[PDB]
Amino acid sequence: KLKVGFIYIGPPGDFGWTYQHDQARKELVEALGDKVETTFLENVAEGADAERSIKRIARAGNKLIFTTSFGYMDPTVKVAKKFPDVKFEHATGYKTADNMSAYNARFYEGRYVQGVIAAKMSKKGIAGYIGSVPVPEVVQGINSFMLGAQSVNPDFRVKVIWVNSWFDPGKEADAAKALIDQGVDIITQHTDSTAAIQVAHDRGIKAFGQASDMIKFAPDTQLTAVVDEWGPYYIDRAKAVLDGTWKSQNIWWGMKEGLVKMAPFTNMPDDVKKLAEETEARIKSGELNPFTGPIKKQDGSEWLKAGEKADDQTLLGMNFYVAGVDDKLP
Ligand SMILES: Nc1ncnc2[nH]cnc12
Ligand SMILES: [Mg+2]
Repeated sequence: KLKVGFIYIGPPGDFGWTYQHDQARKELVEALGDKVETTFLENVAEGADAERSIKRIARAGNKLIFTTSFGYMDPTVKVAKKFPDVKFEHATGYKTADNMSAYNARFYEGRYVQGVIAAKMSKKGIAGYIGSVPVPEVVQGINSFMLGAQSVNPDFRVKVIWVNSWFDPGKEADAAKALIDQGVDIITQHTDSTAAIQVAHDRGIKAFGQASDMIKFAPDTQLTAVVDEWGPYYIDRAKAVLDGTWKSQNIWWGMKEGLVKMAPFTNMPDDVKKLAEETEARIKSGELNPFTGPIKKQDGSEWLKAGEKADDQTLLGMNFYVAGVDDKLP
């Protein structure tokens, strides 16, 4: 059997980011169980822990290894050099090697839809945003969310609190409570766990799930969620290893390609659901790209001209906010 390994930055118990990775591992086992065997390690920190943990999985005989967090980028590039018969698949990074692929999702496409919904739902026009770490993926998401909201309410605001890691349920909960205490009427996040959405549900504040459909933790208050569909990708790459056709590739895919999808649209009026559907549909067809001008930056300078679509290279290094965001970027 092909031994396939997984490194997670959190626990499957997060019921968000790591959980979606592990549910996709389970999809792999269900589709190719007779020919594949999976192993994982969880709560693996960036840096030395990641290097040792990736090396250990390779030394145990795993011939395809998925490193499922951005901070594993450099550790995966380093370790891959020492294991030429192993194939490595790094999540959300932009670095590849002869035996290392990079798989990224346009999560910001889902953020745009959520922003549209948020601007229709929030009576105050204010959302609480729980940031993880200020890497370009997160800045993209904040910016896209705001642009979506601003296509309904030009005056929409977000209040951002940084947790400073991907998974930290204590700080995620604290951030949600602080944002709700400060008067926001929508909660959203780029951290990994269900901590904030349960706080929001406990306070009757409507929210978006992250990575996974988190409806079970907020049945009457989740509006939708940006859902990461890793399973078909994991199956395809395992098949490619099994049949000997696996080759290094760098990909960045979104709704059109099926890597990102919205959860069902719940707890909102029918016209808001119709508009969410229409928005997702326009992104999925290629008609709507959230980062299409006119768009100005936080400091007032123009970014994109009327009708001008962003280059992906700009997004991948994104380190500025669009006009309307109040946060100072770390
Ligand atoms: N949303 C996320 N959670 C954890 N690790 C990540 N790496 C990239 N995006 C991530
Ligand atoms: Mg497009």
